[PDB]
Amino acid sequence: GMEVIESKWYKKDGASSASIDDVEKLLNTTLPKQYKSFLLWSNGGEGKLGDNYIYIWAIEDVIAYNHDYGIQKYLQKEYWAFGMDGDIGYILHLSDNSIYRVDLGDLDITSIKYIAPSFDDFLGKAIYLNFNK
Amino acid sequence: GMEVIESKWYKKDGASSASIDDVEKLLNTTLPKQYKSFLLWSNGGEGKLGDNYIYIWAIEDVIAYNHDYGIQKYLQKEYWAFGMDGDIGYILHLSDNSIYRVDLGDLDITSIKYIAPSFDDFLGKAIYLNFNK
Repeated sequence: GMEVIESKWYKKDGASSASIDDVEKLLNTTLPKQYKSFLLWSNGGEGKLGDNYIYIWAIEDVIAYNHDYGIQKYLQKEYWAFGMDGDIGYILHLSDNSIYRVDLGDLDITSIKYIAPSFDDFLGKAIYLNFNK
Repeated sequence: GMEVIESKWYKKDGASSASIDDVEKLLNTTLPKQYKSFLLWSNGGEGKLGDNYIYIWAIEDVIAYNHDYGIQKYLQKEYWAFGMDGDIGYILHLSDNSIYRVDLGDLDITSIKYIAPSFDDFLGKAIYLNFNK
């Protein structure tokens, strides 16, 4: 029968122009358009989208988290973590916008799990698909 | 500062695969994969995703609704409505999976408005973009 499904987002203020420019300058490349669009709305935040707890980092913190978790080191330079759910990291590819899940405690290029072709697609899937399976 | 954004989907029982196949047979075409995946989860339903009220049709009703609103008559055979919000129709393009908005009361190929490249992308956008702009 009918079931009430929720997606809740605890929205932060949006990212400033300077904050986005700073990270693009440091990366020496562009952020994926949809990820940037989300950040301009909510600069990080956290929520429960369907069954999925997702914690997204403020753009000012992304470089430091990526260094701490060793993302580029174990993956390659195109892959950047943007959030997490405990052991699980959420990663994007800077060029093709694809989204993956990884075990932050066992990072391996061969084991990254593709979940969506882009950021907005990810957000939409989340309402009806449990990424923990 | 922080703001609680919700969304809710009033989920129906999933569509039978057979019921989806019946429509594909009748249309002599394949439906977009993401749309089918959503139907398998919820065979229509309605919700408020961000600021957006969205009412999605059960698969068994889609052909009759498309006929009644004259979607193919006014648009093209490649465009199929899957839902609405009052005057607004939500349409998919069979050839490339994209999602559009139209005014059901003023259907015209020249005035269809692109909103997303796929169904899941559309759902994700809805959480943070108000399509009534």
